Parts: sequence; C-alpha cells; structure tokens
Amino acid sequence: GIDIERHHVRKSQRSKPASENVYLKLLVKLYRFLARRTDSRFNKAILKRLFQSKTNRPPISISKIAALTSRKSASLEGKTTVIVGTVTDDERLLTVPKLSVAALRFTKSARARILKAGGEVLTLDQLALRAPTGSNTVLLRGKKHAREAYRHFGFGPHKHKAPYVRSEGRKFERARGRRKSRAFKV
Amino acid sequence: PHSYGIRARTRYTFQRGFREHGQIRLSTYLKTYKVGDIVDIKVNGAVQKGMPHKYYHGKTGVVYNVTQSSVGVLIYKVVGNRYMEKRVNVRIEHVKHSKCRQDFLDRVKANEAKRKEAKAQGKTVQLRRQPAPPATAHFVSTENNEPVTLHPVAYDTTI
Amino acid sequence: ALKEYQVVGRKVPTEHEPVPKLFRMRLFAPNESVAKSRYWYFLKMINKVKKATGEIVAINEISEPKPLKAKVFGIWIRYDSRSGTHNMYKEFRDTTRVGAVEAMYADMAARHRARFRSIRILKVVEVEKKEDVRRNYVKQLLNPHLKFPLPHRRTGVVGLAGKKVFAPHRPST
Amino acid sequence: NFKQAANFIWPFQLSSPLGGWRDRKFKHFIEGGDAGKRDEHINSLVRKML
Amino acid sequence: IAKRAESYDAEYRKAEREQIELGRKARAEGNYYVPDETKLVFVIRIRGIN
Amino acid sequence: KNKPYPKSRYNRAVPDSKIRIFDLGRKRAGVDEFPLCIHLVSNEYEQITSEALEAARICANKYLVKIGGKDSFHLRVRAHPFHVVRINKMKPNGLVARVNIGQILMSVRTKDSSRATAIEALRRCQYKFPGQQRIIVSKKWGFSQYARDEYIEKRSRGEIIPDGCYAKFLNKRGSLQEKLDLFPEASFNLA
Amino acid sequence: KSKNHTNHNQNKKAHRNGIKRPQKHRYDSLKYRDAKFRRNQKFANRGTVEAIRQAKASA
RNA sequence: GAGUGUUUAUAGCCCUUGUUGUAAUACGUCCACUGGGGACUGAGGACUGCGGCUUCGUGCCAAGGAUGCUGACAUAAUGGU
RNA sequence: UCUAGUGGGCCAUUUUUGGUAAGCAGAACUGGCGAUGCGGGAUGAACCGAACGUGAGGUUAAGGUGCCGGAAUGUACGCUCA
RNA sequence: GAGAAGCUCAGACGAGUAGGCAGGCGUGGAGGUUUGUGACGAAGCCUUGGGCGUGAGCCUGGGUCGAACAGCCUCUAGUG
RNA sequence: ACUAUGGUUGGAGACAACAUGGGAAUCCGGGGUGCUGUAGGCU
Repeated sequence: GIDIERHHVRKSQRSKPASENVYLKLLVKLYRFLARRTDSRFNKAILKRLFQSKTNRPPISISKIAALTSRKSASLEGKTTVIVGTVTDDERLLTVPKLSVAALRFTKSARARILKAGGEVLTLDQLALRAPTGSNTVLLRGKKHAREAYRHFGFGPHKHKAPYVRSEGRKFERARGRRKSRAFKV
Repeated sequence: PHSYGIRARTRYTFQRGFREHGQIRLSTYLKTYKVGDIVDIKVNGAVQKGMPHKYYHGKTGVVYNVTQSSVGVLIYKVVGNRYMEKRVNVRIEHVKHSKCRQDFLDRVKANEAKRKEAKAQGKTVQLRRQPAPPATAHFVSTENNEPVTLHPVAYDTTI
Repeated sequence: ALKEYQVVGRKVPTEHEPVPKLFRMRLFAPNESVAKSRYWYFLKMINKVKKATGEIVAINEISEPKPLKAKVFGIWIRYDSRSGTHNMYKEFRDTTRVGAVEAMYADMAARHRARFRSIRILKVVEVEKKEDVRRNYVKQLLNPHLKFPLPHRRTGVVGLAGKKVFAPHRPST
Repeated sequence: NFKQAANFIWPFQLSSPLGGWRDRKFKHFIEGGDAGKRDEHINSLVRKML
Repeated sequence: IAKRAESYDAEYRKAEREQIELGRKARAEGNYYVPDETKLVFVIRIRGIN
Repeated sequence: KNKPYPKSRYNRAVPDSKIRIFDLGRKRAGVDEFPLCIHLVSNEYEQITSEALEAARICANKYLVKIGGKDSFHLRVRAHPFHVVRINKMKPNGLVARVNIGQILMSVRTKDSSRATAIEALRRCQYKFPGQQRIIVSKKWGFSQYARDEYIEKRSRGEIIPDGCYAKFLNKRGSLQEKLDLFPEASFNLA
Repeated sequence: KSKNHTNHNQNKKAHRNGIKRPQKHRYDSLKYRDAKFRRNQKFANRGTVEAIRQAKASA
C-alpha cells in the first residue's frame, strides 16, 4: 500500500479539436509541427487555441482590431493581427483603416471592407508561411464573457446577476425578494 | 438546553482580571492605529459598547478602516471547507498592537543594517535564520567536580 | 544478553550554575540506548533534570575483572508488586555480575511474576567472607568437600540419534 | 546543498529485513520493539533491509 | 572526480582518527569528551498506511 | 465515574449523613500524651458509604473502649461523605465518601505500649469497608506534621506550647515582642 | 428517533477539498471605508491622475 | 582415628605492582579483500552510450537485458480440451 | 459551469452525560465497516497486521513451530497436582 | 512508410456500494459500398472438435436443414 | 501532581507500572517595600 493523494492526475486540456473539419485538422497538423520544431510560444498558443471550442473562441471585430492597434503608445503600425476565430464587421466604423489580419474565417462584409480599404486578409497557413515564429505579430482574443450565459452565471442573493425569466416586465420576478416594499430586497 | 445568545458561555472569557477592575488605563486611547496594522482582539468587559463577538476574542487581524473610536479588524473564519472574510468594527479598548509585528520590524531593520555593513566590509552577511543546531563537541572537565555515584533508593514509608 | 555500563551525565550548564555536578550510575541494560534511558529514568526521580535539560558526558561498558573465578553476588532490589512495593535481597553464585543480574531477573519473573519494568536494582556487591553469605543454599556450595550426584536430565540427545523416531532398545541409567 | 541533494534522491524502497524484526515490531526500541530512535542500530537494520 | 573522492576518503579517515585521539586523551586525563551531535539521520517508515 | 454532586442550592434534598460524630477518645488531649499514630488508608479509589462508616465507627469505639479504656485512644474518621449517589425511589438517597489512593480513612493516636492494640483495632475494622485497606505506623508525633526526631528536637529547644489537643509552634515570622512574651524558654540564636 | 446530530464526518468532508482561502486582491472596494474618506480619496485620486497626465504630456 | 591451632612445610588459593608485551582471544565495526553450494528470471533484438584492457584496430571484455557445446525422441514428448 | 446519489447509519479506542444495569439511549476526537478483499484471533462487518491489476523468485507483519497444521517433542532458569 | 487517428522512449499507479464519465460487444430496420455469400446448399438448430478476445462476443470443423443472408462507413429504434 | 503519544503491558475491575515528550499549583524559605516623562520653583 502507498499513501498518495490523487488530486491533479488527469489534465483538463484538449489534445485534439472536437471538430471533425478536415481542413481544421490540416491546420492542427501544420501547427503541431511548428510548435514541436520551433522554440516560440506563439506557435504553442496558436496550436492550443486551435483545439478550443466555439465559446472559447469569441469573435472579434475590425473596429476592435483597429482600436487595439491604433493606441497612442502601441507602435503597432504595420504589424499583422492574428486571431484564432472569426473576424466580424462593425458597421458603426464608417471608414476602415488599412489592416493586415490573419484569422480562421472572415465575415463577407468584413473581408470586403478590409480589401476595399487596402488591407489584406490571411489564413493561418498563410500566416505560418509569412511569420513562422510569430515575429512582429499582434495576437488577439475576443471577449470570452461577452455571451449571454455569463449574465446569469453566479446568480444568488446580493450577486446582481440576471435571473432566468420567461418574460420581461412587471409580474415577472419584481416582487417579494426584490424590493423593500415587499418583505425584503434580495 | 442550548441558547444562542451573543454573550453565552462568556462567564470567564469577558471577566476582568483579579485586582484589575475599575478604571481603564488611558494609554489605550492614546495608541494610534493605521490601515494595514496587525492587531490582537481582547474583549474588555467594562466597555459594553463596540463589543466584538466571543469568537473574535483572542484572534488577530489587519485593520482596513479607522473611525473616531473604533477600527476595522479583518479576520478569516472557517465555516466548513473555506475561509470567509469577517470585518468587525471594534472599539480601541478591545484592540492592542501585536508585539510580533514590532519584533518583525526590528528584525527587518537589523537585517538591512547587517546587509549594508556586510556590503561595506565585503564579506558574508548571513541574514537567514536557522533552527536550533545540534550540540557541538566539548571537553567537560572533572577537576574539583569529581563524579558522584548514584544508586536507586529503597522503598520506605513516608507517612 | 545484558551488559553492564557506567553512565556519567550532568545537567546542561546554565547561567545560574556554570559548573553542574557530575552523576555516575552503574546500570545493566541490553545496549547503550537502554542504559542511557535507564540513567535518565533514575535521574529524573532524584534531581530536577530531564533528557532535554541534561546530557550524557560518558558511557563505558564494564567487563568482569575475574570472569574465571566463582563468586557470590548479593543483590538488593526494590520491586513493585500487584499490591505494593517491597525491598528484597538475593544471593547468586556466578562468575560475572551480569550473569548474577540475569539470574536475579529470571528468578523474580519465575517466583513473583515481576517484569523488567517493575524491578529496580538498588545494589549489587560481591560477597568476600563466608559468614557474610546469608542464604544457607548458597553457603552450602562453599564446602570444599562438596559432592552431589549429577542432576536429572532428559538423557543425552544427539543431532541425529536424538531426532531418530525409534530406538531398538530401551535406554538405561 | 544537502536539501537539494536529499530531495533529488528518491526515497529508498528497502525490502523486508533478512532475519525479520524483533518479536513485537510496534513498540519503542527502548521497550524492546522496532519503533523510535535506535541510534547506531539503524546501520544493522539497513544492512538486513538492503 | 577521482581526486574529489580521494580527498573525501582522506577527510573521513582524518575525522575518525581525530575523534579516536580525542577520546584517548580524555581517558588518559580522566576528563570526559562529549562528541558532536549528529547532523544526519536516516529514517525508515515501519508502519503501513492503515 | 459521576461528576461530584455536593449539597447545594440547586439540589437541597440531600439526606443527612448517617455518621454524626467523627472523633472518639480524649479530644482534649495533650502534646506529651498520644505520641504514636496509626493510620488506616484505602489502597484504591472507592465509594465508602456513610452507613459503612457508621458501622466501622461503632465497632472501633466499642473495641477500643472495652480493651484499652477511654484514655488509650484518640481515633478519628477523616472521611467526610459529601458526594451523593442517587438511587431510584421505590434523586438523592444517601451520602458516600470519595477517597483516592493514599487518602487516610481512619487515624488513631495512642502511646507506644498501645501500638499492637491500635494495629489489631484497625485490622478488625477493615471488614466494614469496601475495597482494600492498609495500616501504616506513622512517623509523625500524633496528628501533627512534624516527624518524631523533628518534634523531640523542637520540644527540647522549647518552641512548642501546648494548647488543648494541638499546640502552638514557634516560627521566624511576626513581631518579636508577641513571641518573646509568650515563649520564656525560646533560645533565640543571635547567629 | 429524530434529532440525530453528529460531527464525525464533517471535518473529513471539509478537509477533502481543504479549507480554501479567499483570493487575494491588491485593491478592496471602498464601500467598506468611511464615507468622508472615500469621498475625499475620489478627488485626491482624480487630481493625481491629471497631474500624471499633465507630466507625461509635457514630457 | 577425631579434632586441634600456628601461615606453606611435602600441597595449594586470593589481592598488588616489573618485563616478555605493541601478548593473544572474544566482541563491535569496516575492507571499492577473497573463496564455494542452491534456486528463479533471459525481458530487449544491426550500430551509436558510459567504462576497463590494449599489440592502438571499426581490436578484446563479465561494459545501455543469453549465449555456447552436446544427446534422446518424434503413433514419444510438450502443450489444448 | 452543469448535474447525479445521499440527507435511516453502525463499530472500536479515548473523554463523558442520563440510567440499577443493559448487546441501553445521547454528545466529543480519531480510525474503521457501510463500499474492504487478504494473513491471524478454531468462527465472526468493526479486533491485530495489512489495503487488492495478471504471474515468478526472495523476505516479513500480526500470529505460531506435539498431531490435526507449514514450522525446534529447541536452549537456560524457576513455580504448579487441581 | 508503419491508418501523424501513426511511430518511439521513460516513470509512477491499480479496492470499491449509491452515483458520474469514456471506449467497446450484440439485435431489428434504412442509405452507400464489397465483378460480397448462397440450391455443388442461405438462415436456423445440435455437437462427447479447433481457434481468438481480460470480457461483452466472434470465427471455424462435423451432423440436420432447405431460401434467403452478410462484412465495412453512416442513419435509426418497440435493441440485450 | 497532572497530561499528549504506545503496547496482544499487569490487574476481574477500580487502577497501576513502563517507554517517547510537555510540565504545575500550593506551602515554606531568601530578598525588596516604587520607578519614571514634561514644564517650572528651592541655601
């Protein structure tokens, strides 16, 4: 008998994407080789994010990319922006800057606006060819907690979270337990 | 046969010491407390106002808030499988500084002084404490201290 | 087997008394660790000293000066009974005081069901004068013309013939 | 560097002693067992356990 | 490595001899020589996991 | 194994102890008389009842009176029953004495000639007590704490003034006048 | 029979996942502090930010 | 024969110091000192490594896991049911 | 983040309360059974030892070595006739 | 090269009710595929024969039998 | 004194001994019978 506590035994990380996309598997195979044969943490980060699920790869907008690379103390003038996910369009930005963006997929409107503005859109294999180690690359992520489920996660007394309500308005969870005039307020 | 009063089972906990009743010393009100100070909680039975719960008696915490006549001692209490932060507002009569912090401050000052002195002298400093080392080798002498032979004493009546 | 050790110890010197006294004891223990344990056991009962607050400055095994000479050993002991405590005196004829102590322990265990933990050896001395001997059984062995028959024994055993299951003839005496 | 050296050394997986333990294994070495401090007798115990 | 091992062996013999002469000197003078307390201890677990 | 249960305001229904008198003999004794003491002491923790104490007191008193007379014993019962052992009524029932090991149960002081009489009396009194008891010949002068040799040296110096059964003993504490007036034979050593 | 309270397994259950310690954060919410202290610290922190911004802009 | 009453007489014990003598023996500890007997295992499958010997060579070795020399049977043996 | 089962417990050591006592009822600590096979106590849910993949070799724990039953009708000193 | 869903090296570990998860075995029907099996004998059944898998199970020899049946990738359920 | 840990320790039990550690109270005796910060007056 051996007295060993088994707490951190099974790793909780994906070693393979759940998707059955053949092209995604081809990208994973390419970046498995890149991560193994290069000492750059960028390739490992890309390979890890290739395994991630849809919720763990939130979309990003060209306005967000433009805002992040146009900061005053940024010096990200001509650097290529890389996101492992979908790049969406933001119609609120009437004029699109010239951006070099590499992503898994592009919205038709976003890709058209980038090309019309004079930028370039690249896939991950193209990004690997141009920057095999990720040099001079701005790696970005979308907002993970921007989805609906995180408005309700952690709901409880005095947590200020959104309840699961069939409808919205009076007569729907706006009574005893929500205000002082009705017994108590949460 | 169980009651949940605030001061239940505090008969000896909140008692004043023998020949220690009456006037409360006024140096307690003259002591200065700041946010971040480590203080001990010792409930005084004469001051009923601002009394902390019996659980916090004898505990140690950090002050986060300072008011006119009270402090904000912060404690961590076990409620099962976790610690929770308890923020108790306690009058300064039940609060005193921890002498360990004063000793630790003096130790830090001595360590820095030794560090600067060793840097000037160009030698080792040895700032890290060590546990009690095993006893070294000595040469205990017997002159004028000749050993005395001892024998077990026979049992006898001692009444 | 038991061994005899002399153990010299003292309290750890303090600010009050830089020169503590040295105390020596002659103890019978299977090994040095037990001898030191016995030394502290007896010292705790006499002086305000413990193992933590004291130290052992010397320990030496003692051998019999005359292991080839038959001697009479008088042993004074104090032992705890099931009811109370009694002091007794024993006499054993042996060549070593270690053997006399071992015989004393065996006799006490056989005749009083007294374990090692319940026996304290107060004193062991060697009897020199014939009239000093107290037990008549011991003193009867000092007769120069001593002659007794061979004590009864379970015949003569052999490593092979003793293990033999059957014998052709009944043994004689 | 005793701390680093000792931590690097994997704990020794000794076998059962050749010749066995004493009559009762779970009382103190002073009492006649195999527990507690035994001083230099650990060398003989390791000798029969190695 | 061989030079280090030779120096270590010489140190072991020198330490052992030095203790022997110090003990003999104490015996000759009639005083008592208390040696250095041990800094290394080997510990063996004798009880199971129950 | 029960917690101590003395007579208090919480339970005032404790019945009276069966044994009332505790001392028998020359209660107004003196220092010179009764120089030897004999003790009967239990060897273990028991719960001797007041009823058993009553029987032992009666037997000891009768035997000592008839065999040695009134003026040859000062027996007393050290045990005082305060603990209550409850018994269901057909709730306190009776009183028992809690005695540990080495606690004196019976103590008698007699003369040197009555040593055997006291030994015999306390030997016959063992049958009236639950458990095992032993008899010891005390080395102290009577019921006082001082041993025989210490007491005789104190008496020879003159530091003891009898006062009824007990006596007053000189100590190096207090005003000199209050002790010098009381003690004429006290030889204060100037050192 | 009801009222079967016991605490035999509660300590073992608590120690199975251990006694978790609260996450340490550099900044604590000022709602626990004095109202006057919090109100003044708002203006003090604000003025500090403008001073830093002005110094960086001039530099 | 049965008992003395003094210290080796025709015997012999006990206790001190001198040497031969650095006496042996027993015990404890150690030897990277050395001899035999018995049992179980042979995992891996070109080479690379760490060592030792060397005539200095893709040399030899007990050096990152067994090979070699023999014999009997083959309606026997070994396995499976 | 989501969710299952559970929400009748019991035994042993130690500290106890109520009871005449209980294989009784109720509290505290620890280890267990429940969900724990295996060696031992002739047997046994809790006791001792020890926590288990399929096997070979060696050595042990608790426990034993007259036969049943594997192992000294071993050694040394004593006591005991029922 | 070694189904990169692959190859190779090394270390530690292995009780389990209620309960959770994963990977697999078996059945009926549907789509695709296998110049798939079959009256020179399909399915089924019996077996004192053989083989594989830890196992759920599978393959095969012999006897009976007479008209349909199966392997692989998916779909599905009145599936043990 | 008491107490943490241990035994297939003793004892029918109460209890006790032992092993690795911690360690009182009370009594008695010896010594002593205020120290100190600030501001100012004093043959």
